[PDB]
Amino acid sequence: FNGLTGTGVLTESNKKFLPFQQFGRDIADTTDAVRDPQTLEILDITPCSF
Amino acid sequence: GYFKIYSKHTPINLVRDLPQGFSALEPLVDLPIGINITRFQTLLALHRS
Repeated sequence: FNGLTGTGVLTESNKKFLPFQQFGRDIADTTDAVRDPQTLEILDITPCSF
Repeated sequence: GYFKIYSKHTPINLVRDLPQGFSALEPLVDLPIGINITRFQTLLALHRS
């Protein structure tokens, strides 16, 4: 997404970023969620179950 | 080099005094002006009498 590569399950997001905000990274700095570039829909990032 | 404009609308009981309650500002958009600003002024809309 936007030149950033991550491996995780992609799911729709109940949470909504503000219009200025494009991405969300958690306390570990891993991206919590990515807003889709082509359409402004928030997508939750969940790492594949281990 | 990024300028952000924040708008918050809060009802205020006092005629001029600012409210005790916290107001959370929201930036409408982020603009890459790329030029540092060191002076600001307000604009008045005035009509001929």
